[PDB]
Amino acid sequence: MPKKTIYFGAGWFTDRQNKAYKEAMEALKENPTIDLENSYVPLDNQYKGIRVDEHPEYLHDKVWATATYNNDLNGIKTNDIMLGVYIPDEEDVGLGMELGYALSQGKYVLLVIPDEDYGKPINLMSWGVSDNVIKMSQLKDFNFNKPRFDFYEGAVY
Amino acid sequence: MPKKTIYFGAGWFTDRQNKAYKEAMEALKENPTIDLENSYVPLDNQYKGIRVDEHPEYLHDKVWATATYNNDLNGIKTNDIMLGVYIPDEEDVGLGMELGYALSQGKYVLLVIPDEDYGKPINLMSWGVSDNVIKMSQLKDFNFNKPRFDFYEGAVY
Amino acid sequence: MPKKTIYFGAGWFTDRQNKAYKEAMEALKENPTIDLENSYVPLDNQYKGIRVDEHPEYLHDKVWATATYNNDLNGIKTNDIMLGVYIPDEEDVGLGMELGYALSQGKYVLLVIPDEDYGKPINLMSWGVSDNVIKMSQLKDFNFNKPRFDFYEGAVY
Amino acid sequence: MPKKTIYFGAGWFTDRQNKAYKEAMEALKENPTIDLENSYVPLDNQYKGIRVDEHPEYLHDKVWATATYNNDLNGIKTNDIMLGVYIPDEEDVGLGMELGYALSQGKYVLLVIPDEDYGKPINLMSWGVSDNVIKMSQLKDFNFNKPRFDFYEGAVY
Amino acid sequence: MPKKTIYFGAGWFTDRQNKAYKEAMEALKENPTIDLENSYVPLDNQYKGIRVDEHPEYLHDKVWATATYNNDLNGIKTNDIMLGVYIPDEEDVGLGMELGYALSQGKYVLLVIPDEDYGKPINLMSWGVSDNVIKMSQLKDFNFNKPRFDFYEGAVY
Amino acid sequence: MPKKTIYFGAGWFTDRQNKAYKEAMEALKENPTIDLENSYVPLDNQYKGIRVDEHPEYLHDKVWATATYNNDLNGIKTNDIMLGVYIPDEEDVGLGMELGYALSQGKYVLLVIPDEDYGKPINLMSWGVSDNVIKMSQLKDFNFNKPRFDFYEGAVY
Ligand SMILES: Nc1ccnc(=O)[nH]1
Ligand SMILES: Nc1ccnc(=O)[nH]1
Ligand SMILES: Nc1ccnc(=O)[nH]1
Repeated sequence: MPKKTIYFGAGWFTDRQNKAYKEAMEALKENPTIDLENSYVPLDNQYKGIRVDEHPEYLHDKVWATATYNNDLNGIKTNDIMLGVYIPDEEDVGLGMELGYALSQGKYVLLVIPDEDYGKPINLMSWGVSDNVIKMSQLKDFNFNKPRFDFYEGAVY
Repeated sequence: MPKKTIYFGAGWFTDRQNKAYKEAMEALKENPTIDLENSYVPLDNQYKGIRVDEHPEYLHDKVWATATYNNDLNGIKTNDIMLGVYIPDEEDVGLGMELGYALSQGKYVLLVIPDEDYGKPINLMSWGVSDNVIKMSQLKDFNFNKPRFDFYEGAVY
Repeated sequence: MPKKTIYFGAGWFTDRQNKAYKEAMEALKENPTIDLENSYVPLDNQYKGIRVDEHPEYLHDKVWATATYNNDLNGIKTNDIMLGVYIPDEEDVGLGMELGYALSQGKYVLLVIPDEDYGKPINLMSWGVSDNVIKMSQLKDFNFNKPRFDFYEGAVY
Repeated sequence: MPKKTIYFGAGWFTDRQNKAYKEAMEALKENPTIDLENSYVPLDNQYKGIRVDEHPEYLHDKVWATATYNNDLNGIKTNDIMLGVYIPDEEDVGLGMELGYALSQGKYVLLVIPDEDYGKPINLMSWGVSDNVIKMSQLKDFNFNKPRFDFYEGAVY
Repeated sequence: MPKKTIYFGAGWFTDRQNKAYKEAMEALKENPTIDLENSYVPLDNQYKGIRVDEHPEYLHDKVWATATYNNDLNGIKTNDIMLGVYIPDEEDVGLGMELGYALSQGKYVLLVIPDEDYGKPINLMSWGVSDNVIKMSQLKDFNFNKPRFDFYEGAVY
Repeated sequence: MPKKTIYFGAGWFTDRQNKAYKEAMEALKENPTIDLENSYVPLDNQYKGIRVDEHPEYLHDKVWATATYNNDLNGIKTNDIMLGVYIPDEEDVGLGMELGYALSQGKYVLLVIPDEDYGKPINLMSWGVSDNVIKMSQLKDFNFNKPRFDFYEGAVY
């Protein structure tokens, strides 16, 4: 079985983001086409091991910002697939940027929306950058070796 | 004396977006290094003239969405400079994507934040994609012929 | 008032190619948004002046081929706009490649089809690379300062 | 043994194209450096499973065209190697475009020409985009783990 | 009549660098196809005005280095043409990098070698990145509106 | 254990370059995250098997130069990781270019400096293109499956 690596594109700044984050991670553990061990998870790759939520002194540190921004870009570019955990009511400017960068690096761009939200309107530009969008409950079985383009079954705004 | 064109990256949903929109447009009218006539303004480039406010059925039409998404991308890629009107309290996933695309297309990426908001925290990836971020009040006089790299004087989360 | 440069993507082998070539060139002479003097016209940029019709031995010379191929690429990349004179009954693998390169270099990609042929089926990938496809008769007046995305009004196989 | 995936660049619109198509597919089955199971074959990845030759109603459907064009681009970008089954007397504008896109995505670009045709002149731009070109009868043994640049043993036009 | 901007890729450490620097600058002043005012000259764009000769402590500051590196990249990407003042006996790893970046950004890449040095061996990769290499004495009159591909008349190691 | 391939970026034109070359190669033999067999080593991939140091007749051969330049680019683009064996006192314009090309191809860019030299100032642009820089003695154990961004522990100039 060939396995692909991913970049774990996900916000961690609301309750629904954190729920979706936890679910997507569990799905990837169970997906046999994914090497999660060798995938890039931003939250474990922040500069110096520090997160600005737990250490607000780094809010103005430009070294921390430079290194953590660069590590994320590096995580996208050196992994096979771009994953975006996407909350339609709570869309993330950071993830938006990362989607655009992933496009520029020739990565498959897959959005995953919580089942409770799948079908709701999403930003036109998210719709467009995406190669495909699926429900959280499809993530454990998604075949990352044969990724295809498909349209969201949903509206844009 | 030489003038550059821009893509007008700006939301139009909320009150603060519309205020900033109006201000940024006024600033560009007054900036002698900008050819606004030949710049790309999304709101004046709605596909086939269809107005989605008066016909929201087109938000489920894949052709409408494809052409609108493509027009935006096209507007970024065929103009000199990427302008992002950025509201820190109302950060936009669509703008985020556009910023990343502009980076990939080799464009100068300039964010403009309302003076009332300049200093407030912005997403790390917005900070990083940007080549520079300035206050609305500096847009009138920004020299687009000699665009330089600088850091936001502000917080980043 | 501002003028853009183009790469003149057009075959010169067949009768229909040469007719379309002559027409497109005439249209560009008359278009006020085009600087034709500073555009790249392959046929006037033959390497070292060597004329391959009168010296076909150079078709086996790797240096001749390297420089000619590179000049074409260079002409696309250093000009504003990619123009493809496209004959639906005589589709050209070389033009196809040039279109893809122009896409990769962030250029507006405009196809022009003779009015007698506009509507006839074109290759799916030609349809897709293109930002727009127009009739020869619209080239005279095309505004290259405000190039927009649109779909071919025609069939695609 | 490491294996690479490919995009199966090949026309299917003439008798010689179909012959070459069949031969190249058989060669890939036998090549131990290729994972054919996880490779992208356009003809099995058309939108909705439908081919326009067998269902000409889709000749004007822009949804079908959008999705099938996008899936092909996605197939090139997410696979390791670009393969072009190339008939020198019957060159394909679609494949031409795909070669250019593959170049932009940093893929090895390999042309395969039927033995009966190998040596015949090929389009200059095909010659140039290519990293290498081989005979159909070399395809079963080509080592895709160690792909190198070489010149066609043949003319251009 | 139309003028193009450049990035002034040139070292300033050695005597030969400084001689060539002075000469190339003089040539560009006299070239009517160049807008030197709006070109990017590193030495006039030192970050925050800090002069590293008088304050070498900033060579250990990561913020200084980040901004300076980014300014250079920005200067290449937002100008029309990449100019590399190249000394064959004193080849520069930094210039090498800048050349590669300019290639990636779709810029014409022109090397200029002092006439006393034109013909001397240059690195294979310098030879290859370049679209053209000329003598200092030809810079005054180089037509930057019609930049063409050609080979160095000289040795390459 | 997943393995990655590399491009062996290294000069071979001084005694210290050759020492570092030999050491880096030995380190890669011992690194279990590297497939060295399928990696690209320039010195074994020169056109026709010939090196210009041992056959100076090829110093003016443009065919040799074209093919060997193109093979190196191909070696960077088809391998997972860009390695630069870097001597701070003896920096290489060729490697500089290759670093820039590797950046454009989305590759992890890793510099390796002899332990005797690690800490010495390096060119600003080398510092910036790099994703990370390590000592020769770290190379045998570097985990290429989880490559991260880090700052050089050293100065620039
Ligand atoms: N604090 C952060 C914001 C966005 N992305 C990150 O990786 N970290
Ligand atoms: N009908 C088609 C033409 C070209 N390419 C395809 O994948 N399909
Ligand atoms: N002679 C050479 C110089 C640079 N790079 C190479 O691969 N070969």
